[PDB]
Amino acid sequence: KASHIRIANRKRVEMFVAKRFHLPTRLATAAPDIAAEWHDELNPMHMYPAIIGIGHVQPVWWKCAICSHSYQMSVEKRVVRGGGCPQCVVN
Amino acid sequence: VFYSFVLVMKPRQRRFTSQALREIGVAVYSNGGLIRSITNEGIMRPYSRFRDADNTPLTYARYIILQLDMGEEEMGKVDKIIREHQDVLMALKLNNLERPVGIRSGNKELQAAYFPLDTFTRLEEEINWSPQTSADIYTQLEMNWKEFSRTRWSSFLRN
Amino acid sequence: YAAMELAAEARREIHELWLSAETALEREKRVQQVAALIEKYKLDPSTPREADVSRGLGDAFDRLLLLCLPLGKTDAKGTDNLERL
Amino acid sequence: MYKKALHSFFLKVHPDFFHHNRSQQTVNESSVARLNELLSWAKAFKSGHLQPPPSSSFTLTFYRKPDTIIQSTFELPSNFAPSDNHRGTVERAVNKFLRDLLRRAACIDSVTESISEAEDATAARAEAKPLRRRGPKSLLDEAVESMTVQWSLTPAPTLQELIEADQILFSRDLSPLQSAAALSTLQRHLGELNYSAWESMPVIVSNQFSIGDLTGTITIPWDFTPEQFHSFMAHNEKGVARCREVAIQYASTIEQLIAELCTALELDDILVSCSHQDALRLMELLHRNRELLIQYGLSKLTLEVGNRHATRANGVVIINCSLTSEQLRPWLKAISPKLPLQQRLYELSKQMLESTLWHLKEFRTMVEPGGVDAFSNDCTYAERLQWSKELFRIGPSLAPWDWSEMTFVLSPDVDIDWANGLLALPYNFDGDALVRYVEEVQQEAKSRKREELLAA
Amino acid sequence: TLSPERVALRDELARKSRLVASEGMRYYNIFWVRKPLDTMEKEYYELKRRGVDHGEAIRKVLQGFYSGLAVKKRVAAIQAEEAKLTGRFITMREATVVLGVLAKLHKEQLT
Amino acid sequence: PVQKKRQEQMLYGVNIPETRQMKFEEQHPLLAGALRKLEGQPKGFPFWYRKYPTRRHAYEYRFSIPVEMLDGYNDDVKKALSKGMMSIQEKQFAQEAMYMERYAEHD
Amino acid sequence: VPPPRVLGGDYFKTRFGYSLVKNSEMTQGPVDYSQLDMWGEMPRYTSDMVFLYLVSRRRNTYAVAYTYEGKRILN
Amino acid sequence: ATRWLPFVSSDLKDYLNRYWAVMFTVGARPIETGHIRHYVSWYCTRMKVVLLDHHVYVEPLRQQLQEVSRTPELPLLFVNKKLVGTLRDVELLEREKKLKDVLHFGFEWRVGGSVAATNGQKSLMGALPAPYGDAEFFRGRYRGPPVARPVVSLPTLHPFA
Amino acid sequence: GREGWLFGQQVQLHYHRFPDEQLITNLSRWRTGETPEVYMKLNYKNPATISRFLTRTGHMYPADILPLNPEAVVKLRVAKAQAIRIGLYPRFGNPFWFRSQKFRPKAYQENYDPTTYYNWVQTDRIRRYFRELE
Amino acid sequence: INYVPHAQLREHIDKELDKYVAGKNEPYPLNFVGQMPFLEDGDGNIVE
Ligand SMILES: [Zn+2]
Repeated sequence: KASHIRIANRKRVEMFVAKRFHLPTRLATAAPDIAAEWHDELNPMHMYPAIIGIGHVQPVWWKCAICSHSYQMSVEKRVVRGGGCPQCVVN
Repeated sequence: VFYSFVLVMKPRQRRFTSQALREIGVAVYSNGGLIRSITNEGIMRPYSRFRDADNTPLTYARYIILQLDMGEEEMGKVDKIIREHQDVLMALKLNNLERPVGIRSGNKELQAAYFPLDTFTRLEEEINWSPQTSADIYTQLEMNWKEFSRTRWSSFLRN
Repeated sequence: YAAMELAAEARREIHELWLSAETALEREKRVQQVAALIEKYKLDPSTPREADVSRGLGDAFDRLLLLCLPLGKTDAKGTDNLERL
Repeated sequence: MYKKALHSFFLKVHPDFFHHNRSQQTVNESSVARLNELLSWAKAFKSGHLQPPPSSSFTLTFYRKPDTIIQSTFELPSNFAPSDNHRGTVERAVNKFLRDLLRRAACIDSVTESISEAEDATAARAEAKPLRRRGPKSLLDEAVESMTVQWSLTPAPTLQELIEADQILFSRDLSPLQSAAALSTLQRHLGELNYSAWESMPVIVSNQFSIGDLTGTITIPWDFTPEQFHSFMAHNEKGVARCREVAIQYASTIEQLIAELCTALELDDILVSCSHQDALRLMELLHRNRELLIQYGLSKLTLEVGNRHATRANGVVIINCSLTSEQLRPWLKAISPKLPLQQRLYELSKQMLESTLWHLKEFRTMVEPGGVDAFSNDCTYAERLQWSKELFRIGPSLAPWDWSEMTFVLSPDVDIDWANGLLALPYNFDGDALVRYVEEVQQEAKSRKREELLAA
Repeated sequence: TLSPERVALRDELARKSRLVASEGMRYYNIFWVRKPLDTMEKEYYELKRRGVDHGEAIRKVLQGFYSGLAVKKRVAAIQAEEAKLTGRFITMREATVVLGVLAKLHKEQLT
Repeated sequence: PVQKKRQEQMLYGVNIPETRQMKFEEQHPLLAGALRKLEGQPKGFPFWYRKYPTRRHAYEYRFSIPVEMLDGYNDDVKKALSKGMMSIQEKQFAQEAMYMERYAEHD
Repeated sequence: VPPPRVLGGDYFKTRFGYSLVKNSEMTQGPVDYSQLDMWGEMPRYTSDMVFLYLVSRRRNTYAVAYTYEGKRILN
Repeated sequence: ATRWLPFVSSDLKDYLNRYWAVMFTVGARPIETGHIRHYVSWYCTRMKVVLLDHHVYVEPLRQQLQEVSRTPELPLLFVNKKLVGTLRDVELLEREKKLKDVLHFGFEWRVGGSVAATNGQKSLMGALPAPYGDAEFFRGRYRGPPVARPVVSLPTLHPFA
Repeated sequence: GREGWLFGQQVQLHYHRFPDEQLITNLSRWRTGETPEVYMKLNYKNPATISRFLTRTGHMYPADILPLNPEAVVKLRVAKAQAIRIGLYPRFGNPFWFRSQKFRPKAYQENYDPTTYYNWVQTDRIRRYFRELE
Repeated sequence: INYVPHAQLREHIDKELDKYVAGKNEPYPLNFVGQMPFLEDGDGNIVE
């Protein structure tokens, strides 16, 4: 008998681990600024910043706010390690 | 394994809906599985309004019924894809297809007295009947019916 | 409508043929006589529709099948006779 | 034991298998009925219930289908009389007759024949010196049982269903009372005489009496006597059989022509209103002019035959009966341009008819009213579909009440007759308003009961 | 009662006859229904004594049933059409309805 | 019930009685019996039956279906009946069948 | 006892205060199949019905009135 | 030894064979069912009430009940596979004191004569055959106590009782 | 006037419950020889069928009141749960209730009574039919 | 069983989405619940 909560009405997880880890560490929550760049065109529909959360090692598409370039990077590299746009760092 | 799904999707543009269903089908195919059939089921108004990912209640929803063959592991993979999808407000999974409901719980003598292939081979519409479908339609299909139905609209036709 | 009476006639012809080949000493006469029926009544599987008398040959079908058996020598492509039926 | 023999004998000589030769059939049903009563009272006589033997001696003749007459004689012993002493010999006599029939039909094995003959010989030898003994069916029981259960002639239809089937007609020159009396006194009390060959054609009642009348019909004089009718049918049985025959070919000849015509023009039905004699002329004309009709584009359209050259808005083309070969070409060129319009209207009409029937059926199943009449009044198909849709909409809101007494009907004006169980509504009627009225009625009844109980 | 095999094929025949009837044929006003059904089951019995592939046998007997029903329908149409064309006699049912409806109209006009 | 289940797993037609209707047909004809009576290619006697005395002689396909039974069907049907679609229960039975093949002294 | 008999449409309208015949715009030639209401058997609340709720309790009683659209009319 | 399963059968005869006293009713006749329940419970006999409103096989069971009772009357009681009848017959048997036995042992006394109409203990005074008859032509015959009668109806206490 | 109508239309004495009932009755009589497919529909697609076994509220009746085959009960319960999940059946309530009941009163009564167990339009139809007949 | 090959998948998806759109001659089918759903002019917008 464990009680669950659906994050963003899609992902059902245990309430304990959800309140402790999942909820506070969602990409649209922890880093909304980074969530802004989320490439909504080239990036599968079943993945969006309201779910993937920081710490996602798989690379995802990012649309840059400055040079409007689309680059592929991991969410953990983008948020934790401080990843950036290759064209912007070149400029 | 014969699996069936009922998807309740928010009625977005046709291009967005096609993109969602195409992604689902591509997951099915890249996961080494087959789709027995897909059927758009129209746009209806559910009795309880599902909230979008934006937490807005949606009065209308399009229904899609999928029938497919997949192993259990990759079926779970695509199942999580469908559940966590953006559009899918709900996804009802039919586990009852190979074995008819009630015999696992019903009667001990009858638990091993069924033929799984009978239900496995036929489609979901033949296991779960709609209100309109009835054995009369199957008898009509078994009949040629071409020279039988030709005289149907005469009495009303002349008047 | 003619298919029914033709099936009846073919059945009667097989009945009388079973008696005719009751002392069929010479193998040649029997094998070619039974072969004749195949084309005369067009029993080839290319006639799936009502024209086929095979579906109407309820019991004489077995007698016709049995009639063309003895093919000891001088087949003249005899086995195709059994194969068609 | 004899089940196989009797099964084969009946499969050979039953009347139902001879429809090509009505004479053979009209002998066969009679012979079968004779055998039926013979075996029936034979079994009754054996069980007891001693009775004189109807037609103590007679020959019965049956016809066969080699794809061949068999006549056998029953010659009950000269010294027969209903009693225990004769109770044994009649069984052996009927078994002799049955064995003769079976042997002549060649559907019984010689060994079974000998078995039954030895049985009868042993019974005869036992009759003299009594013995004692302290079951399997015999020929008599097997025959009666097989005849009764599976190989039985279809029972004659009854008068109540005949009047509804419209098999009986009468000339209006006869007054209502001077017409009802003959039916009353010649069908309720005189249905036994009816012969099997007579129920196959309509019967008209008039002043005269003959066989010269409408196709496949017979006539009956006012207050005819039953034996006079028997004399008439014995006098000209050829006439009635011939009229039935010519009628059935007259109908079937229309049938095939219609069938290959509809298949050749990929159309559904041929409807006729004018004389079928002229319908045949038009059928032959189109028979020799088929390909010209496809050239003109006449296809996928049920064709209606009337008296005036016209076309109905339902897509049917109503055609005149009086046509010639050369004058149709102008007619075809004239009606060619609107043919597609008629075809599209035909498809739309079929769609709306299907929708209306579906809606009426749903309303009947959920609000079972015991009767719905949408097709009586001559309205437009759109109006009828709209009325059906409104009734279906009301549906569940109207469900909580029993309408087994009321009949819903389409009317030009509303009427609500609760005593006579009628409910007539126009195609433009508010389902909300009707639910309003029925709820008003229910509330009035509830308040009436409450007030009566409080007064009491 | 009935023997189980007999009731079985009789049930399938009853359903098929119902379907060729009021369904696509739309022949609710059939007459002496017993004769067609019994002759069809007898024909089935003949075809089974011969051996006719029960599916094909049932198809054949059903087609014969359809032809019989159609010819019956059209003969009834012949009699109705010519009886209506000749005004001397019409039929019994309309006599009943007229002799009742005239009385009802008389009562109404009295009211 | 345990013995019935495992007997069904081992043997092919152990459910079907001589009357050709197992218990579920008697109460639910509309599920077990084939809805469509199809006149296609009614197959003949299996002359290869000597190869598969029991279900564990054919475990590389769903429902212990021998390959000789799949001769004419479509590649999609064969893929649906392939191992990849096999359920976990039937996969476990295949694991048992390997060792039965290795260590059984008779059929 | 069956209720009385009503025969005329104008009489029904004058007697009951609501015309039975729709007598409205003709929307003929519609689709051939119609969708049902989620709650078919429920009463037909038309637009102009004021829904007043009266809630009782041991010591108190509240009364509110709402529009057909759920808008509160009075506190 | 087996799981509990509510009993259902399309045949009235199955109910008669299974249950001692079985009453078929509907929810639209609560008062009659209450009265029959009162009588049966007073006589302390196990009784099964079956509501036909939601019972499946409703039409089969209803037609079978109608043909066995020769009347459409949904509240019906059965004992020993026989019909005792509706509330009116139950009340009649209660009146003449035959209901105890029809319930407990399943038979109605056919002795003739009423036991309810009694002034005291039950005896045979007035039962012996009268020579020559003529029980009416003794105008000075004993006529009994002066039975009293009501003047007006004394309105009923409850519309049900 | 129109002439096809007279030959199309046929006069009826009394209306039918539904037009083919006489044919169905005769067919059944011959099938019996005298002289359930609800387990297929008890599923999430059949709101009416599942509602046929529920109370006015959408919950379960007592076992005594509405007894059922255990397989039917299991299928009913699972179908109701699945339909409510999808939103094809209200999470609280039971439409189709009156539609499913069988002992219904009349429009002018308050309770069901076990004892219950030539219209002018057709007269005008007959009049016009005969008027065209001549 | 008429499977949907991956090549035919997009075509089947679009043809199946075009099932209840609008302005059509042949009758619309009843969905699995046996209830005619709403029509959409195109691009999934309900109009009627
Ligand atoms: Zn950048």
